[PDB]
Amino acid sequence: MREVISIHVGQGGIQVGNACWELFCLEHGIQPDGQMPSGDDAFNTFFSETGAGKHVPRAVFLDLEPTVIDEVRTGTYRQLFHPEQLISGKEDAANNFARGHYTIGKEIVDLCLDRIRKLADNCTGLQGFLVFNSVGGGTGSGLGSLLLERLSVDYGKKSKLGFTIYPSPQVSTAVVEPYNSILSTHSLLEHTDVAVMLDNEAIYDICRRNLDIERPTYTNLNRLIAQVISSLTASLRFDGALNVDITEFQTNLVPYPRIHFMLSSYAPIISAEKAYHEQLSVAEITNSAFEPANMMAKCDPRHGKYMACSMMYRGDVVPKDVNASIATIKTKRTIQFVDWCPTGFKVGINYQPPTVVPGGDLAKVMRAVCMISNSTAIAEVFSRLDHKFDLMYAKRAFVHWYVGEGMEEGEFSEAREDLAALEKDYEEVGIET
Amino acid sequence: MREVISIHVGQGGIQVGNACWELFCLEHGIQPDGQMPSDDAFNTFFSETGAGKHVPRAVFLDLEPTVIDEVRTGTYRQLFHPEQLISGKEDAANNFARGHYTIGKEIVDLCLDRIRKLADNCTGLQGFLVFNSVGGGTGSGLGSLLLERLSVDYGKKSKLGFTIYPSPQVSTAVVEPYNSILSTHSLLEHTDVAVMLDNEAIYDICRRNLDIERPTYTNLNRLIAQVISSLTASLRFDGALNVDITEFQTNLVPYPRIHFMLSSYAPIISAEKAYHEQLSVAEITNSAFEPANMMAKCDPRHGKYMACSMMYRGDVVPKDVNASIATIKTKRTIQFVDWCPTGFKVGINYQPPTVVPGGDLAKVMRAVCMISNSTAIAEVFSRLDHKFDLMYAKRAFVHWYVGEGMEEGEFSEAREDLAALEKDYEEVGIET
Amino acid sequence: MREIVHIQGGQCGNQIGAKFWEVISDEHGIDPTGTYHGDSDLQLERINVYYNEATGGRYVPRAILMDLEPGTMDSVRAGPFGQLFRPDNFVFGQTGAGNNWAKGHYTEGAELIDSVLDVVRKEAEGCDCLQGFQITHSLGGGTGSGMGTLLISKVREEYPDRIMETFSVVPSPKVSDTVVEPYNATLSVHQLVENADECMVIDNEALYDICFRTLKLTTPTYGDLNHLVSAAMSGVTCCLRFPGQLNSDLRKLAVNLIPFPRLHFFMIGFAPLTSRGSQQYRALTVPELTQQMFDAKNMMCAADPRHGRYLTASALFRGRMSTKEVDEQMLNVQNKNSSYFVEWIPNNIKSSICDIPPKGLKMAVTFVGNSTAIQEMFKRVAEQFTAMFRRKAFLHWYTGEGMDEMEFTEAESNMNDLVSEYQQYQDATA
Amino acid sequence: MREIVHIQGGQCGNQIGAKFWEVISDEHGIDPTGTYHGDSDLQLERINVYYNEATGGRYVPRAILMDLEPGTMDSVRAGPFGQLFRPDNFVFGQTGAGNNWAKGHYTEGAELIDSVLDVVRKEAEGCDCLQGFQITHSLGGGTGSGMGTLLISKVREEYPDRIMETFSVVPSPKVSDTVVEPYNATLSVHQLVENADECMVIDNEALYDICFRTLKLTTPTYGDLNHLVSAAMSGVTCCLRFPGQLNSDLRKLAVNLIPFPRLHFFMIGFAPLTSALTVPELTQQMFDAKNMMCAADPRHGRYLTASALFRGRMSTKEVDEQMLNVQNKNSSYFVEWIPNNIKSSICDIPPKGLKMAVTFVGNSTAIQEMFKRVAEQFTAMFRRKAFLHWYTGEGMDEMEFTEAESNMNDLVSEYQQYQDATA
Amino acid sequence: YPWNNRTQNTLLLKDDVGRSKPSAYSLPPVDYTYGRPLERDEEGAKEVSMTWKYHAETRPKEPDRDFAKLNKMSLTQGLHKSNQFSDYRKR
Ligand SMILES: Nc1nc2c(ncn2[C@@H]2O[C@H](COP(=O)(O)OP(=O)(O)OP(=O)(O)O)[C@@H](O)[C@H]2O)c(=O)[nH]1
Ligand SMILES: Nc1nc2c(ncn2[C@@H]2O[C@H](COP(=O)(O)OP(=O)(O)OP(=O)(O)O)[C@@H](O)[C@H]2O)c(=O)[nH]1
Ligand SMILES: Nc1nc2c(ncn2[C@@H]2O[C@H](COP(=O)(O)OP(=O)(O)O)[C@@H](O)[C@H]2O)c(=O)[nH]1
Ligand SMILES: Nc1nc2c(ncn2[C@@H]2O[C@H](COP(=O)(O)OP(=O)(O)O)[C@@H](O)[C@H]2O)c(=O)[nH]1
Ligand SMILES: [Mg+2]
Repeated sequence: MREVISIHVGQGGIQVGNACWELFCLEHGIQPDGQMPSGDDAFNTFFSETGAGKHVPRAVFLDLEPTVIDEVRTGTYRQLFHPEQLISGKEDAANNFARGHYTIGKEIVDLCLDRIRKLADNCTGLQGFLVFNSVGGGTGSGLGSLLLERLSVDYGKKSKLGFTIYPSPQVSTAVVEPYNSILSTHSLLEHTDVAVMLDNEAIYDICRRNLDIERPTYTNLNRLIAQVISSLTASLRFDGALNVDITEFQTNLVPYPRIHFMLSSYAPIISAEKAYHEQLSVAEITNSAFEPANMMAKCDPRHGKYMACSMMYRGDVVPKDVNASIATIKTKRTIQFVDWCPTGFKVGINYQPPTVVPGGDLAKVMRAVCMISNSTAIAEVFSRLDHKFDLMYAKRAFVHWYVGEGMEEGEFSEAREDLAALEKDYEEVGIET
Repeated sequence: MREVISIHVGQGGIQVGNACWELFCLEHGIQPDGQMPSDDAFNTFFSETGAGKHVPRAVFLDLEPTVIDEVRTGTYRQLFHPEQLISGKEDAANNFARGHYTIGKEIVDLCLDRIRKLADNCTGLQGFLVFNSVGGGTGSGLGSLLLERLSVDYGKKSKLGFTIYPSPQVSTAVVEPYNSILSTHSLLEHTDVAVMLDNEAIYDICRRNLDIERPTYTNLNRLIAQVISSLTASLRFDGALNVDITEFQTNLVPYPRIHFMLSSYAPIISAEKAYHEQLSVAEITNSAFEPANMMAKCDPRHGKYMACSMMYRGDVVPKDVNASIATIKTKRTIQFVDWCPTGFKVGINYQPPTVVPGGDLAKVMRAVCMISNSTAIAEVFSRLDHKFDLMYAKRAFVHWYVGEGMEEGEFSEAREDLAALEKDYEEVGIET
Repeated sequence: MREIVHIQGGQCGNQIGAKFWEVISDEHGIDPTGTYHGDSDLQLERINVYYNEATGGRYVPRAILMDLEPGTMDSVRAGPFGQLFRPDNFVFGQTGAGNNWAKGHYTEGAELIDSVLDVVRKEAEGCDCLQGFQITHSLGGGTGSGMGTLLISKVREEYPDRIMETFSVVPSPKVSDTVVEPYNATLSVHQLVENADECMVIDNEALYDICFRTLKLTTPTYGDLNHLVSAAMSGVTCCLRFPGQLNSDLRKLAVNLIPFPRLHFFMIGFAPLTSRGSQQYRALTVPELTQQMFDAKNMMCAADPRHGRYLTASALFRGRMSTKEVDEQMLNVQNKNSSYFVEWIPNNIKSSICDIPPKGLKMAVTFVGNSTAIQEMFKRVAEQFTAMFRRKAFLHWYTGEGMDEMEFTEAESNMNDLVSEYQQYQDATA
Repeated sequence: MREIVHIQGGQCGNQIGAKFWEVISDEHGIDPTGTYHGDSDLQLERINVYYNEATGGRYVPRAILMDLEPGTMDSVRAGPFGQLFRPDNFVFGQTGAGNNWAKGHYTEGAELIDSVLDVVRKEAEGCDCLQGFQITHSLGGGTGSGMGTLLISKVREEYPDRIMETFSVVPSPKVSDTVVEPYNATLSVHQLVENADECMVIDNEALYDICFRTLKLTTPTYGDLNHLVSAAMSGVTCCLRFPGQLNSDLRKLAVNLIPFPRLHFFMIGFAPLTSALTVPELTQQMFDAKNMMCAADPRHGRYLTASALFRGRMSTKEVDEQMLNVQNKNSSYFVEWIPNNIKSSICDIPPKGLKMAVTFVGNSTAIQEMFKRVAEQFTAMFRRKAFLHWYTGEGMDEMEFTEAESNMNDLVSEYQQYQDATA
Repeated sequence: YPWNNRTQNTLLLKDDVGRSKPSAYSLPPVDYTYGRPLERDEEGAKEVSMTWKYHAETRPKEPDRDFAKLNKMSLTQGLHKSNQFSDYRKR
């Protein structure tokens, strides 16, 4: 009776989503055709019974640019989603956020809101929400702000989970992405309990250093992301030795109401090649989980102490494997915790192995673990992004378009203190007593 | 519950192991692909998966891919774990300046990363093994720097060093004197113990006994691999008095500064069809002290002995061992010092040494590996110093090193370092 | 007659509760279908203490399951012997506590505690003569601590003349399962100490301490620990339900253990216990039983007995023993640890003999006594709540459910005063 | 009643014990499975002297093996008779001292010695009345020596009322097995003299000759060597377990063998060993015929006193006559100021397989030379600070090192002056 | 066959293009599971205390044939020949 709806917004949000269902669709059994294969009722969290036969996953895709929507409906996944749920616009925002937050999105969020309630009605144990989108896009952000803003007033105490992919510190695809980057930081901070980094720059390395994929494409990154999402939903659809509910997620990873950004890491991830000559012992695997390079965020953990880490375990892992390996985590001196946190470990156990998309690069392994935690080193990205802003604004380059799109001049100024204020919050928190 | 981690660097260091692992693979019985055909002894040099094959925790490093890939294209595709085969792009070309400051550090970070990853897998680390050849630039620069980092990272953990100094007269290198002298200073106070494996002395042993007039680099290697088994044999199998790694450095070094060692091996019977004999230990032991069979071109008789630890492997009984001790002391040609009334550590193992088929060794019911330290060792250093001194007089070959960032003074430092060490050897042997 | 009802809350309550009735049933010879199949008539005499009488001659245990996460109970039904439990005793919510003691103890449980008490009051009137209570709950979690203590607060208000046994798995610092462990423990300790009359604190780590070295089993699992703890408590009332030389009921064990009104903290012990190798070489006797009893590695708490001075000592054997030899065995032991035993009262060790052993063995013992070492547990819990309290870390949640800073300072106060007074008698001299 | 526990440490301690019980185990006819299959009724009457009671009728020795290296424990288990011992009584570390005396005395021992200490009281506490502790150890072996001496010191303080017995094998120049030999031996006596009450020295090199010259066995192995001490062992406690004309508890011999306070080192021997024998054939070999297991030559000095043990039936008159005969014929192998310094006893059940046997125990003043050259080598090593840094960096200083020399140096002189004492 | 980048001989000639790199060691066997599985201890904690098996006792020794008496009843019966003695002993 526990379920959460999925909301997709933007190009990458949809593209990442496609991998999300492919993995999920395979695991619980429902084929692409949707007819249950030739009961357990463990998939009630993601799917809703149609009464007889196939199932309709709780999905709603949204994007103002038609190409992404068109691709899905001509592929092999046409028989799964309800055709009325694909709300698509006519004119793309062209990365002009103000186009999507003032003039265009407003005419489409309603239908986004309308199907929101309807899906809400069917559920019975609505637990939370998920947002899939990026910040370096005009159309994605503008709608992205509206859904959370609107949803926030409609429901309120209902939880919020944040998955947005920030631009990389050195690599990019647009030229004015930083403006979108901070602006989305202007409003999102007032509606989200969790925030996760997915800087695409770090993701590539996992393909080269370990995956040994010489020429990786976007497709590879998306497949991994779905693993992290599925990694988090195991404790919501099966019996676990120590279950953790979505309530106990902001329960431990949010020391203060404001600080809500986290960085994610998953391991192990090996192809068929390397893994053959490995033990995959819990001692080493957890040893790898904290490796400065396995984290999905291009940040230096060594530049700051730790605050609190929550890790989920799956597979045939035995309880005595974790804590014993858990205590050794403290023993290491290179990682120093914050003074006011006597303990920052949260443990999860379950009896389901990890699923691998057929024909992919991932390879089966009995045991796997995912790491999510909040650290004081996140500030650099906002530290690095913020300074890049003054270069853009120093001569108001590109100012002539956003302002006339419906956005007032002062809007940029106000976010500065919000970003500037956020910086001091981190600097003040870390100080020992 | 006893394990060791293998470190091989440089083509000399890399190549030596190849014969080392092949001998090790044959000895334990693991198949070349790693799948057991048709206990727990492998745990000393192998770890479980634990459903399938076994793998040596060997790490291979070098600044040139030419040597590395041949292992990826030699007869041993499978065994070694590919992730640990860290390799560079360019070589230092006997340039300690280039191989120790310019490109070495670009791979120093990764190796330790794999070294630590190897350390955690096991639980009973007694000590590592380090190989290196001083007669090279890439080996010298990487080896010394790697040794420096290891000590600080761990500290008291034991380490064993197997160096190979240049031969007195035959040299494949023309700049060895420059690299070797500096290399001594780095390793003098960063590795606990080391031995001497001068090339020439290796050549003689094969000829006088094996009777082969066509020896190449290949043959020497099996000599290297053979030696390791004699020292390590006590670390894996039953014995009347087993001996461990810790009880090699705590017994052989008189004072902290003097910590070099020397090696020997016998008997070495060629693969003929003669009836041979039984080769009783008492007669085998005599062959372990005669200078000609000595593993290095450092005449023990030219100087004096300090302390010797002997290993007998096979079917030796202690009684034969004890008697052999006195008779050696009885001979006037060998003298033990006034401050070392007893200087023998005896270790007896039970396994008969396994002979790699198709080489030149043979199967012998007995054997011995004599490891002794004597004041005479200064002779090899003495000859090295003179070679170094002559060149620097006119500032030869110095220019190709300074411009690569190596400071100028250190050449004064190392040279005084050897002189300080050379003087130290002289004072120890002074009669009380 | 002279019986008690069973209520378990939170995941911990169900796992032990699922295990607890497992151990009891096999001793009573009743199949999970509720039908008695014992071989000796003695299994029946006190059968009304733990079971009622229903149609068909079958039996059903008197248990009720309470929590704010249904999955905890559902995993109990399908398990073996899970058909014994009364479905009418099942009650659940759908919101989840999030390991928040504020939400459980103020928002949801109070709305959910009505159903349980109503059913709770049912059996209490149903039972011929209630003798006391026994509630197992975990003080380190979210749902268990609040509704467990809140249910404790309500029930006592009607039966002030009854008794209660509190089995709690207190969290030690070596092994941690949540980031809010230091706080939630403190608040619950405030209410328990004012309402709980007899409570047991068990340390999971030590439970690993007993199993790893004594048991020496290759790899314990969650199934393994439950057996031991359930075994210990299951023997608490052992003599009660069977004839014996010196009847020892919950009431009698009450008198001889609690010297002062507030010091209601004890540690339990079970024996014999050892690895497989010791099975066929060790010798079993009252002297053999007792020595294991006093071993510092036997008590299931992280507190070191050598770190404190014992106050009270009561021993619960099982089987047939000669009272005299056990008399000296307890008698002599008091002689060789005078410094570790209370000095202002002589004869501080009790002997209890019930003729019936536990099935599968001939010698067994349950060790329960009072020692000051527990102050180490409370103290180490003392700073952890404080250590993160100075910056108000992770407080905005707690203040977010009708709770303010005023009470928190109170909770810290009582324990700090609680620990001192408990230690105050440590330096007391006659 | 008057039962004795056993504790051993080090490789020498572990291996020897594995056979010693084997020698005893054959004595009372007790199977490795622990079930009784004996013949004599007296066989089961004192078995508590060495065996406890276990469920099912099995009897377990009260022996605990302590070591810092796993080689012995896992090795000893695999052999025959390796199942009788308590699986729980085993205690083992994970490092091994590497023949570093201070390592097993101050650093490694101080952390692990709790386990060995823990087990020690439990066995004793069950004893009806403690009679003594028997400990085997080597002064030339590192790990066992480091922990053994500290155990010896630890035992005495808590139990100042019971008698202690220890075994040491002091290395000699002929058979030298470790360069660190000189240092380890010297400190061993300092604590052994201070703490240990009864100590019996055995020189390894001495064993070889007995087998070569008397046994005449082609190949002497460690296994064969261990047996000789086992035969002498039982003679020490032979009468304590079986009846006889004049029983002799371990305390009686101590009372009748130790004349003074700090002369507590004795030499022992066993007979008969061969490749119809009468009483006289025993006595001649008793004080003669190279049967002494110690390098010291009792003909090189005078005897303080001696004791002889006879097993099997004999007429005490011969026992009295022979003892009197030997004293006169071998005056000067007996000093004037100890008239009639021989102790004797009789038992009626001799070794299994031998009719009449004798074990040598006589306090001989010649043992001074065992300290002498062992002392001699020590100064040579010390003079140049050879191998001194090992102990220096593990908590000890040169100040302690000298203190032993004075104690030993004072030890020899006082012991030497007892040879030249005249009345 | 290995003409250009078509088939496999060694790592050098692979030239992995498009998505990934070809298998090398032996292996992608399609769904073989890597690593030592766990959650296996054999004896259970509940099984620990309840059973507590015992020594079970060994087997005594088997005495040999008694021969002196063997002549006794043999003489009593009335057989004295060597062949007959062969007959009686079996019975
Ligand atoms: N993970 C992942 N991210 C992608 C992929 N493709 C694009 N992105 C992200 O999308 C970000 C930019 O968003 P946009 O390209 O503006 O997409 P949009 O927000 O819908 O706006 P439009 O371009 O107008 O359609 C880039 O910074 C990428 O990080 C992909 O295939 N995988
Ligand atoms: N024992 C032994 N030594 C070898 C063998 N091959 C090379 N060497 C040693 O290698 C030394 C020469 O050093 P280098 O030529 O610089 O080799 P390197 O240290 O790897 O440095 P680079 O050649 O630049 O990679 C010689 O002194 C030899 O002693 C061999 O097959 N056996
Ligand atoms: N022995 C044992 N202890 C458990 C088990 N599951 C949970 N626990 C203990 O319960 C604690 C978690 O408490 P939790 O269930 O979240 O508290 P609740 O939410 O209020 O019921 C952990 O610290 C564990 O020590 C189990 O299966 N066996
Ligand atoms: N009699 C006898 N002596 C032995 C035997 N094995 C070793 N030794 C002696 O023990 C000494 C070394 O002791 P060691 O084995 O290191 O003892 P540990 O390290 O404390 O266990 C040597 O001087 C040997 O003479 C044996 O089987 N029999
Ligand atoms: Mg788009």
